[PDB]
Amino acid sequence: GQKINPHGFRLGITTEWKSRWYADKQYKDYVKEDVAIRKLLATGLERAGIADVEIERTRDRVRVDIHTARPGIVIGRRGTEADRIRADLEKLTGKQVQLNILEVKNPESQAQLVAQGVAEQLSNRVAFRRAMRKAIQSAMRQPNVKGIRVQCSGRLGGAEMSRSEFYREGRVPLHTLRADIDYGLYEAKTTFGRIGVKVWIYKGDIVG
Amino acid sequence: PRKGPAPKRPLVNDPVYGSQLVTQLVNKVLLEGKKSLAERIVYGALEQAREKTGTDPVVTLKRALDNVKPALEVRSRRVGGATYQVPVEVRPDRSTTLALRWLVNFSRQRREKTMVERLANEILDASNGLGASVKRREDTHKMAEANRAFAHYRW
RNA sequence: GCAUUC
RNA sequence: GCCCGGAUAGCUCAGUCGGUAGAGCAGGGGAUUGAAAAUCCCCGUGUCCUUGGUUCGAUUCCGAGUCCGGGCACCA
RNA sequence: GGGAGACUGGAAUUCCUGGUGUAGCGGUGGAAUGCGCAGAUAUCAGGAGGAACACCGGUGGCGAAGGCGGGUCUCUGGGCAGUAACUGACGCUGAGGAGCGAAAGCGUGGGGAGCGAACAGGAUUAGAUACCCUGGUAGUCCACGCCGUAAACGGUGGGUACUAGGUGUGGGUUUCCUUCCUUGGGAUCCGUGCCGUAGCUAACGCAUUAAGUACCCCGCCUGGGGAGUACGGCCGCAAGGCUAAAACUCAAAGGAAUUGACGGGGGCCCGCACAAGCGGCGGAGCAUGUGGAUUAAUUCGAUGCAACGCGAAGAACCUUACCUGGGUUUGACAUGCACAGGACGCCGGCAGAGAUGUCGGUUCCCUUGUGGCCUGUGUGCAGGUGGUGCAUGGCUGUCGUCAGCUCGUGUCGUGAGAUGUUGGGUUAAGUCCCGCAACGAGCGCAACCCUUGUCUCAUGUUGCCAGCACGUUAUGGUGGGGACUCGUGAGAGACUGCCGGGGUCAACUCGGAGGAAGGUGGGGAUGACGUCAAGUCAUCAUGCCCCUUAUGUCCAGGGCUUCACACAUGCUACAAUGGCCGGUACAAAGGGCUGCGAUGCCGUGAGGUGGAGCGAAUCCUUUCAAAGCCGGUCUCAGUUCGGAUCGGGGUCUGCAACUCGACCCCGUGAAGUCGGAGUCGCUAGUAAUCGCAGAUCAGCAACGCUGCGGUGAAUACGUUCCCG
RNA sequence: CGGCCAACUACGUGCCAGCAGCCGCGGUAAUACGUAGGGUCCGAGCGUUGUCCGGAAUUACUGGGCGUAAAGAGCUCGUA
Ligand SMILES: [Mg+2]
Ligand SMILES: [Mg+2]
Ligand SMILES: [Mg+2]
Ligand SMILES: [Mg+2]
Ligand SMILES: [Mg+2]
Ligand SMILES: [Mg+2]
Ligand SMILES: [Mg+2]
Ligand SMILES: [Mg+2]
Ligand SMILES: [Mg+2]
Ligand SMILES: [Mg+2]
Ligand SMILES: [Mg+2]
Ligand SMILES: [Mg+2]
Ligand SMILES: [Mg+2]
Ligand SMILES: [Mg+2]
Ligand SMILES: [Mg+2]
Ligand SMILES: [Mg+2]
Ligand SMILES: [Mg+2]
Ligand SMILES: [Mg+2]
Ligand SMILES: [Mg+2]
Ligand SMILES: [Mg+2]
Ligand SMILES: [Mg+2]
Ligand SMILES: [Mg+2]
Ligand SMILES: [Mg+2]
Ligand SMILES: [Mg+2]
Ligand SMILES: [Mg+2]
Ligand SMILES: [Mg+2]
Ligand SMILES: [Mg+2]
Ligand SMILES: [Mg+2]
Ligand SMILES: [Mg+2]
Ligand SMILES: [Mg+2]
Ligand SMILES: [Mg+2]
Ligand SMILES: [Mg+2]
Ligand SMILES: [Mg+2]
Ligand SMILES: [Mg+2]
Ligand SMILES: [Mg+2]
Ligand SMILES: [Mg+2]
Ligand SMILES: [Mg+2]
Ligand SMILES: [Mg+2]
Ligand SMILES: [Mg+2]
Ligand SMILES: [Mg+2]
Ligand SMILES: [Mg+2]
Ligand SMILES: [Mg+2]
Ligand SMILES: [Mg+2]
Ligand SMILES: [Mg+2]
Ligand SMILES: [Mg+2]
Ligand SMILES: [Mg+2]
Ligand SMILES: [Mg+2]
Ligand SMILES: [Mg+2]
Ligand SMILES: [Mg+2]
Ligand SMILES: [Mg+2]
Ligand SMILES: [Mg+2]
Ligand SMILES: [Mg+2]
Ligand SMILES: [Mg+2]
Repeated sequence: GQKINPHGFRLGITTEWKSRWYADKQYKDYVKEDVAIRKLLATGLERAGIADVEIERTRDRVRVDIHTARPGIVIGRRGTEADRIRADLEKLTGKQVQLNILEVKNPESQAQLVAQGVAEQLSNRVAFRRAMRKAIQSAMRQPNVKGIRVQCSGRLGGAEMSRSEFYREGRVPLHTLRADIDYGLYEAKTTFGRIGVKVWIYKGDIVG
Repeated sequence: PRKGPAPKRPLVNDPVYGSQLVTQLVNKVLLEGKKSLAERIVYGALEQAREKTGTDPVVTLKRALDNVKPALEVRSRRVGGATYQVPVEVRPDRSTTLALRWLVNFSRQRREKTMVERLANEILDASNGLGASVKRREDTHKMAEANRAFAHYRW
């Protein structure tokens, strides 16, 4: 357990909470609902490519912002998917929700989405070295990215002995608190088990 | 102390007697951080000394110190598997540390009911050169002189 | 000074 | 067969005065060691072969029995 | 110092004889055997005798090799240079063969001081047929024979020619510079060393003294073992030497070099590593976890450091995964498809330990399409704290918060690799500097973030109260006040920045000023590339395997709490630096809604009753502590220490305290007198000691864990020794 | 039908049964075991065993070596 989660390490300084509310008495109930919402969302738009979910609460208003690579599949042109999700949302939550389905500017700068892309290639029996190098090159071309690291571990290539390989390009200063490190993790599903993909994308320094 | 000697903490001056020897004595009597208790133990013992000898207590404490301070000491060194007691000179500060430790430790082993009595009587005996702390000094020197041959190690 | 083995 | 000496702790041996059962090794529990061994520290273990007799009392003093070491069983 | 013979010299060891003179000597890491006290050792003189030749004396000379060193004399072998007088290819090598051939050994005869196989004792050790000590015989020496082996090595057969140089040294010749000083310098011939080209080599290395370029002759090799053994033979007094197989067996055995690791290798540095200290543990009682043994079950996991008050931040039921028994099956819980519904679901009665069963009351919306729901009956399927952490993800420990771990492009090497990353200096640091076939970069280091220490500015409720008013029988209590605190926002401040001396006019270092703080100020957070097939399939997730009338699932009771023992972490003690009674002072942090709960009243007390006030800087947790300070009493006693155990009587929580809760009161009054070998923590607000709060939680096995403040030490010369 | 060496997957047993010229494959996920499907090379033949040459410059005349890998006789003299 050698590496502190990059997001949590910077949570007070360089990154921000993925949910905004205040409650004293309702805190436990709010968390329970959040758990339910995020499990309902993480297992719905899997092939849509979700990076972030932000949940805002106040009175009964439940604002859910879903960041996605392409919103096309997250909203049918008839609103079909928005209506289906809002239906299950309000049902579960008990109150009224406003899905603000957004979209990500630079998909290939987004560590969670880069992790999903590597994972899906491994799910489609792509040589893991290929997927690693592809993600590295795509990310480094984009203007903010000053460095990237990608790590895949598990039964790589279907072998019986676990391997943990990593490729790195540029700077990835994990120990620097002011360094803006974007972290993503995704679990690729394969005939021989699960292989974990971690991505660290350094995008520069924040002073506040 | 692989990188060299560390600094010695400054000792204050006793408010009642104005010897730093006295506050050093209370820091040897001190148990469990109960400094106020150790303080009155030492003050009481000096008052018992003052009434029994008539003379100034700090003066007799210093006299008892000078009769129990070791000048020469033994340090053990393994040499060729045989273990040799090596005579080594005692630096002045260590001499007084040893003397005070010996005084307080034998006072704790004394027979009188309370520590004020035991400490005062040990101080008085050591002023005369009679006490267990004096015998310890003499035994320390006896072992040094018996090992004078091994001084050539000079470690 | 002494210090065998896996 | 005759004459001696034996027979005591799991093993090899002291003890004897009629008021004892003690040593070394082994064994058991700690300690040392990554772990064994060696080493160090605390412990337990006896119809004193059996047998009757003397005695207030027998490992010990007598007789007998079983087993075992020694020296003998010779002359025509 | 080439060999042989003869004679001879001095130092030293040993012994002997005689003085002088005592009680020790001798030996080792430390001792003991041993020699002495019957006169040793030591010291002086004289005598005997044997062996080896200090200084000179060297990586120097001579010899075919083995080898050769005191001096002298006698006999004798080889080499080198100069001169070309002489012979005229007479040369080279050499199967067999012959001779020489270290040391040990053997035969006969001498000699035998010292040394010394074997052999004795002593010591060391588990043993010690050894290393170490005391003795000690063959032998070592001589004469004459024999033997014929050595890492007999340059691990390199002999002869000849050729192929850059530089530099020592031994033996000769000669030219110049000239004093003619002469290690002046050159040339030349013959030895012997070192270093280096070309060339060679697998590399290491060799390199005109070849392992280079070539020619002549000889010896020898043909995978490792078996085996330089057997058999035969020859030689030998013997030991044994020489010549020299096969069967069988292995898929290798080897050479050199590389990166690591390791060393009872070296150098240089670190860390409560030791040392210096202070307090513990191992002994006692109890709490807690574990091994072991029990058991119907004592669920499962962890199990050197890095398991063992660990998963458990909360086992009476529940939890719960286990045992016994009673139930139950599309199931306690999902979702898709067939087939019937009109209800499901509630609320009560009785039977049952409960699960559950049964019986009475209650009971649906659009619109005919259905919908939500289930009567339910099926079928896919659910559900497994079933297996494999050695198939896995994720999460974590660990070495070690150690300073290290690597890459790109050059360059060197046949190559693995190397360099960078070494060296000198410096740092807490691969920290930085100076060099430097390296030039740069990345992850680590450091900093950025939090907290604590100082000040400034902003701001006054629920916090503060100096200066003014009004109240207390009590208090900022109250009018009010920004002045001090404090709370929380923004900011300043520490940079080796400044001064003096060290230094490569370098890093960095030692000291001083100023300042709250000084030299990464103190402490958190932060764990590089990897390692241990470390831990976890029982948080979760997951490949594969297994169960599906059970290994799923509901319930009552029991178990996880057993106890002849053992280990581990703690707590309370053994007391007077204390126990008990009375009085009295000074904290921080935190918690509170079917919760924290004040006054008053009732209980000896746990607590009861009742409920003020607070979602809280407000009220409650007393106006919040204990140690502390003052006074009195006990008086060294198994006690007025200790508080285990056990008897009786109670309180509270909970459906319920038998197994198996905490607390209170009365009685009881165990072991225990500072703990064997051994072993642990700590370098300053630290250790030691004292209370307080929180999470989990109805209650608690809490002495645990996480945190908070109070009181506050001793010692660190130092790196010889142990561990990393 | 592992690599040489042309031709790969599933199921069945899991250090067993077995395979194999050499290195080596079988330890409840085997392209190496057995079977099946598919494939490859040959074809009235295809494999195996035995035997000789080759690869083997591994007895080297062509065409090798002897400092440290196996290998310079301990050193000379001298006969053919
Ligand atoms: Mg053995
Ligand atoms: Mg006869
Ligand atoms: Mg001779
Ligand atoms: Mg004499
Ligand atoms: Mg003499
Ligand atoms: Mg010849
Ligand atoms: Mg020959
Ligand atoms: Mg000889
Ligand atoms: Mg003989
Ligand atoms: Mg002889
Ligand atoms: Mg003889
Ligand atoms: Mg000897
Ligand atoms: Mg001969
Ligand atoms: Mg030979
Ligand atoms: Mg030689
Ligand atoms: Mg040879
Ligand atoms: Mg030659
Ligand atoms: Mg020469
Ligand atoms: Mg050379
Ligand atoms: Mg060669
Ligand atoms: Mg052989
Ligand atoms: Mg032979
Ligand atoms: Mg023979
Ligand atoms: Mg110590
Ligand atoms: Mg204990
Ligand atoms: Mg104890
Ligand atoms: Mg267990
Ligand atoms: Mg613990
Ligand atoms: Mg239970
Ligand atoms: Mg593992
Ligand atoms: Mg395990
Ligand atoms: Mg290197
Ligand atoms: Mg390195
Ligand atoms: Mg460098
Ligand atoms: Mg660095
Ligand atoms: Mg850091
Ligand atoms: Mg394991
Ligand atoms: Mg499972
Ligand atoms: Mg139950
Ligand atoms: Mg338990
Ligand atoms: Mg008491
Ligand atoms: Mg007692
Ligand atoms: Mg006592
Ligand atoms: Mg420290
Ligand atoms: Mg509680
Ligand atoms: Mg504290
Ligand atoms: Mg092929
Ligand atoms: Mg051939
Ligand atoms: Mg062949
Ligand atoms: Mg060859
Ligand atoms: Mg040759
Ligand atoms: Mg060889
Ligand atoms: Mg030779």
